[PDB]
Amino acid sequence: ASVYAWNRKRISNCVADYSVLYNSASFSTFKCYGVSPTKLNDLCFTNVYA
Amino acid sequence: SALGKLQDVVNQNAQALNTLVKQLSSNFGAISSVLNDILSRLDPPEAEV
Amino acid sequence: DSFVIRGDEVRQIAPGQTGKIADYNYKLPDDFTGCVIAWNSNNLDSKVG
Repeated sequence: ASVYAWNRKRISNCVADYSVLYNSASFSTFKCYGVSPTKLNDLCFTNVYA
Repeated sequence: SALGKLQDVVNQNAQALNTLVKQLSSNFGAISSVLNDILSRLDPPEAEV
Repeated sequence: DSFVIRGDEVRQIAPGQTGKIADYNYKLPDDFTGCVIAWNSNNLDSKVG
């Protein structure tokens, strides 16, 4: 979608492995704020928006 | 109230300890007052700060 | 220490980083005291095909 019409997807009831995404050179930018991108697999989340 | 001079002393010490305990809830500028929540979320370069 | 990687992986050569290169190829300590230098070697280390 266009940047002014940014799309939002709710993510819940699913396990995800953000380690294969940080280890991917396909992503030109991977920057996290308030939580380290490395230590992600231990964290447990209650509401995820994309 | 006849023994207030001693009861107040007891209260003062209890109050001091309660204040000290309450001091554990303060952030002091940190992202969280809970040390375990910082340790589980940040890499050393930021967790140490 | 000298080696060759590709540009998208240069972000892994830093203290406290994780990834294919940082975890399985070349790991820098958290207390690393030194320098990291990198330059584009396309004219030397790239081959057609």
